[PDB]
Amino acid sequence: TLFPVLNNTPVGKQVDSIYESRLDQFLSEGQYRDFNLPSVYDHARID
Amino acid sequence: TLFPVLNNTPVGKQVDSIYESRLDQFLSEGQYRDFNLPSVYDHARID
Amino acid sequence: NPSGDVNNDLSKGFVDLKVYRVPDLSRPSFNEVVGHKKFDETASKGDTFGPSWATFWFEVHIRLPKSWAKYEQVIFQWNCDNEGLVYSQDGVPLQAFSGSERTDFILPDSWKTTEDTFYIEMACNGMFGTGAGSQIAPPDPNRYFTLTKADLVAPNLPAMALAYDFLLMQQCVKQLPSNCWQKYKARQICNDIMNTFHPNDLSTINECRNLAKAFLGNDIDSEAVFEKNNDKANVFAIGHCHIDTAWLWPFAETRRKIVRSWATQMNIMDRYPEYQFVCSQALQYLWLKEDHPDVFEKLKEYVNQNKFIPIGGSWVEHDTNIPNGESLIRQFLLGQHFFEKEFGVRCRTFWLPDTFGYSSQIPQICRLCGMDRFLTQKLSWNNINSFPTSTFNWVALDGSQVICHMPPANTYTADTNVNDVLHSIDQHKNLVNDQAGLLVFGIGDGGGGPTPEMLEKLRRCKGIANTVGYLPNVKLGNTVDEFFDGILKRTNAGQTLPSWNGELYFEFHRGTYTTQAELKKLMRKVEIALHDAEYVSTLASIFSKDYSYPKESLQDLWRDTLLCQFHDVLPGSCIEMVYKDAIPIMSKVLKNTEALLWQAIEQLGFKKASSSDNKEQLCLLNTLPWNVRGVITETEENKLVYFESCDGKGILTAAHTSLKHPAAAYQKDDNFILVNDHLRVTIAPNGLILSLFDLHKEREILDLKSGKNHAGANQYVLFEDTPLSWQAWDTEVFSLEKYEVLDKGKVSIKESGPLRASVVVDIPISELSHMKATISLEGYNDCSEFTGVNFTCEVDWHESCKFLKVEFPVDIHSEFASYETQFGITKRPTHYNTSWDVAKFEVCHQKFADYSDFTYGVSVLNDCKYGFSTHGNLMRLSLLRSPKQPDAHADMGKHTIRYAVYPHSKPLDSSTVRAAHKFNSNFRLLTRASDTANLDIFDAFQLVGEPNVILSHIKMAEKGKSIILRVYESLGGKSRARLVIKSLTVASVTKCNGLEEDLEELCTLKSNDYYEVPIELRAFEIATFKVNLGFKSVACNTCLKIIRNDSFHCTKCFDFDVCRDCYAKQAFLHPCPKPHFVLVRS
Amino acid sequence: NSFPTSTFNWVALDGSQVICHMPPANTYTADTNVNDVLHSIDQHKNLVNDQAGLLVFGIGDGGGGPTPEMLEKLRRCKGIANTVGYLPNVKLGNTV
Amino acid sequence: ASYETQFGITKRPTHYNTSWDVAKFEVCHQKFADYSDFTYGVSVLNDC
Amino acid sequence: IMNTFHPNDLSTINECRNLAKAFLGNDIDSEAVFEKNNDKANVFAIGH
Ligand SMILES: [Zn+2]
Ligand SMILES: [Zn+2]
Ligand SMILES: [Zn+2]
Repeated sequence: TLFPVLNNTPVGKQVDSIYESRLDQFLSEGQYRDFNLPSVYDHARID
Repeated sequence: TLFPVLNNTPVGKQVDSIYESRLDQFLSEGQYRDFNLPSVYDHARID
Repeated sequence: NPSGDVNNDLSKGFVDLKVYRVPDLSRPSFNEVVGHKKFDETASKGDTFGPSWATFWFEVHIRLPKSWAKYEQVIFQWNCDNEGLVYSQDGVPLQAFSGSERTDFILPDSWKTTEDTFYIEMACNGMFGTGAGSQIAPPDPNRYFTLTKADLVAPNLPAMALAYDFLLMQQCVKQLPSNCWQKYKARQICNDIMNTFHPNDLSTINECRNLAKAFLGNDIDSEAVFEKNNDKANVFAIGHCHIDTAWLWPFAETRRKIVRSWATQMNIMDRYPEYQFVCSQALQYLWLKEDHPDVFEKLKEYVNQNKFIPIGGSWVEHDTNIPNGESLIRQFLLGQHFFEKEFGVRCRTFWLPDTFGYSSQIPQICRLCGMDRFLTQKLSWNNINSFPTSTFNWVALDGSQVICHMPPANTYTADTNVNDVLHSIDQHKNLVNDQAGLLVFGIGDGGGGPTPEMLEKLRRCKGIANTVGYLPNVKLGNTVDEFFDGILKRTNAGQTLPSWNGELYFEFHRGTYTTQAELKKLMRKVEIALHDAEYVSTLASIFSKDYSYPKESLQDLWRDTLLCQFHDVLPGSCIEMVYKDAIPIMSKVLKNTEALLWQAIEQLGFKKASSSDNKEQLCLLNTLPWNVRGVITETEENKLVYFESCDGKGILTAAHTSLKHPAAAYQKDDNFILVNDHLRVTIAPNGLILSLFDLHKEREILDLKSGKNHAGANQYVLFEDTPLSWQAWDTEVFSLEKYEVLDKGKVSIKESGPLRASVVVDIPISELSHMKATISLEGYNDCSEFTGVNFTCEVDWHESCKFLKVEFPVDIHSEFASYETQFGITKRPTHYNTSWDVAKFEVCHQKFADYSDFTYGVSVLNDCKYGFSTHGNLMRLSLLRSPKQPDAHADMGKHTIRYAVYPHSKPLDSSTVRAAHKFNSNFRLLTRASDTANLDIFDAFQLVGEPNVILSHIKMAEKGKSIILRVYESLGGKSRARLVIKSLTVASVTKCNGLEEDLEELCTLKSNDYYEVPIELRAFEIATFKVNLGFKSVACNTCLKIIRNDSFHCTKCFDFDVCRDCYAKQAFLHPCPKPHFVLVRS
Repeated sequence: NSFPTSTFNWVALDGSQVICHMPPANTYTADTNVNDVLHSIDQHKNLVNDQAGLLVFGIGDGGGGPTPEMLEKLRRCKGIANTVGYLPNVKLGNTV
Repeated sequence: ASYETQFGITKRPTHYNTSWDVAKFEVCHQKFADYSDFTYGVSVLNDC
Repeated sequence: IMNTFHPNDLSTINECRNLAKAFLGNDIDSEAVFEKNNDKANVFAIGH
């Protein structure tokens, strides 16, 4: 079987509001822009 | 002061549903009739 | 019509009923009635039959009119508002009847042409007994039932198909959201069906069905609906019939309910090829096999066809709070052995949808007994906190985990309406982790399972999902184990599921810890007696050449014991007749266990004391796996004798010397003092313990200054119980707000002697209710034989809706209390902070409840009680309840309650555990039968090492002649010990599982005369060791070892891999009746 | 007063009738978000008569119409409806 | 687990059972955090 | 009122009524209740 006998790593049930509002920062161009998708939109813009 | 320093008697917050449905048996003429108000309605009914 | 209405014409058919009435309330079998009794009295529609629980047999002779040569289906309708069970002429059960919910019996196309007869075994009780006004009210013994239908029918099949179509569409109209377009599509189609149907034109039925096809699709008429979109199902439907082995009916009625449910389900399986049905309890299979062997043969064929899936793996669907740990292991051992013997199946899902609470070590016992899945729905009855998740990992105290699912539609008796199918996915509580719900449909809580109407509705729900696609994709042809396989596959073997660590607390039915006190006391006594009997039987079979281990007698005793642990009998929520059955068979188990133990003892060279031999040669049997250095026991009616043992632990000999630390009872300024070397107990003339002073640590233990209790410990309080709905099941949190303190007692000195000092309190509970409390202190030689202040209450209990408890304020400050539960400790809060803690106002414990701070603690030991409450320095033991609703005389009568207050100068440690075991022990007076065979072999199996490791059980293996030793860590730390096997030649010692299948081989040393296998246990581990005597990331699903070499993977399922050694052993049974194993390398 | 229907027959004084539809998502400048696609069918006012809604998307009230982003979102809404099937089945290649 | 706090010990859960325990994924302690079973334990001491 | 009432003690009835006075006032036993705030009634009751 793949189901381990021993569980020493508790997993919490996800809080709905926290994990739903986490979704907003993947495409946000705000404070965490450098760690999320908008940082790789461009391929070296020139102006 | 009357407020005691030490509290060794925890008091729980009352569950709304349980304590609201407890209210129904004070005037109920059912299983607990003998322990509640309907037991003392009469003063020796005669028939 | 009867045949008397048709004499001139041999063409218009009839129904003739001859009724035979069983004289007593007995339940004769088919062969004891048909062919022997006379069916003479004639019955007709409108007749009335029998008092409650009465049995009537009907010979039904039918003649179909020849105008019914057409009408490809002919129905016999039977509606007497009670139980059915059509019997064929050859005695074959064919079809059950249950009031109006199940009335039709399809004539089997073989005796429609021939004017044939059959039989109906009517039982004069409802699906849930009689009831007397309410379902759970005490049975009405004078109920009478009226026959309202005994008709032959030739149903219009297209009309009934249209009725099912319209019912599903109308439910979609009523249930779907008001902005859902499928709701209005359904309403539009239903309206056209009404505008189209004319009762005078039968083709309108067919065009109405064609109209409904726009909503249900074209495949609803067969099992082809489920073959579409069958790869992304969200709801998995499985048929189920929960038959309570005894809830509101005797065991004898359960025997008939089993057969009439399963024969019905088997004929339904014949008609519906996609339908699958799970039933759990192995004892019910055994009962069917005893009563109807041919039905059992047919059943095992169905099990082979993967219809009729046996599940659960336990003997009965038992309570998991009250029985001790060995009882839970025995449930699994007996159930799994029965299922492996009768079928080729080993259950992998623990099925327990109706048990009141789940103890913290159930996942470990499940993993030890081969089950890694858990199904349950009872936690939906939590009336304070909704359980956070529907699918999760449930982790035991030791860390062992099962994967648990709670069917989101909070029932195991669903109806397959669109609301049930919808709720099976949309009230799933942790849908972000998995989007699969189990739909458990049928009629249960004691009775007969799903109807063909429910399968039609399921087919139409699937068709709706296929066609207009708002209902969930529902799958019908999958087993419960395949459902769990899907969950494990989607969740990375369950790694992403939320965890729950410890006990699953049921915030309901707490009064079940205390109600039926006699049965619970008997259960504990019987468990301890069975342990002792198996221990001495193992010793006698090992050391006596002419004694065979009584496997058969022990198996019978365990079957009865495990039967009484059923999740409604043991918690104390049955009608009075159930206990009029259960208490005598429990007493018989106790008596026969004692007889077995005495046979083994006689084989070992001893005999019962017989009260004629002189005291100096009296011995005492210990059976605890450690030296109880001294025991004080009565020999005559009032003579106390001290038995000591210096080295050998099994046998204690009567002591000559006086005690080093005698106990004394004297008087003071109207106060009574029970004094020891260790404790000073100051008892008011009221009977309240004014002071409990530890003499070594010169500290008071009580703290009467803070808290609500200011007048003594051991305070008896009578609370007004009056629960909300279920009197025998429930106690409410508001029950503590209204009470009477029993403080009118009188104290007298019962004894003051050196062995045991003791006072007697005579407490008037009320009129009609009295109690006599004895408070005793024992002297000792060593502090390890002390059990604290002992209390024996003799209660004449005749109260109504009262709850007698005893309180001890204890000068301990801690945020948690330790409660001994099966194979370990559960920690419960003492503070009521959140609603989770508010819900735990009364909790279940096995034999002690400990309340300790860093420097001191107080344990309350008991020998018959299971309800405790520790909240803020107040320890309260629940003593007696007086419920009335299922049983009007539940606990009325005499009760002996023993409990001890054991103060100790540290946090909870092994001294409390040993004191609780000793407090619960039955030390038996023995006499050497001779002096040539009086050897003390009672130390053959010892456990030496950390005292928190308990050798809890010694047994002989079911299969061979090996000895099974159950060992467990009791206090929660990784510990080291050694098994010492002294007077024996040990071929080998292996670590095995709960089913006694070898897991690994252990290194056994060889000392001067013993063997000394060193063992290491994890924090709360339950280990099993098999001693064979004589001279001689994929893990295997039998031995839970990582498979490094080639493995064997079962293709029939998803997560069963066996190693090469276990494959050669043929140890690969699992929920696959016909397993196919492919070889896997590397 | 909310108008009773989304799809109806509008009859003149003389009795001449046209068939009128009012896009249930109450705009002609929708954005093709999942809310617009959902509302195009689920706030239809007489769904018992017909279960078809028109989604009129673009930027208007004087200006320039739909953007390619809206067409990408429409394709993904259709894909969601095809795959997990809660969003309505949306069609793009049909004329009014 | 036992966390030293001002003038004593606060016990926090280690299991994430309910949302109360889920909320305590990081906790405050003064100078040591202790994780002990019945027979053994490990303290993590710190100075900042 | 429930915690106070005992069917074996009839004075508990009177003290339960005294407890209820905190919610119903003191005039409910006669027609004097209607003589208070009787100028701004919102509901007018008539038997029928
Ligand atoms: Zn049940
Ligand atoms: Zn398999
Ligand atoms: Zn193996």
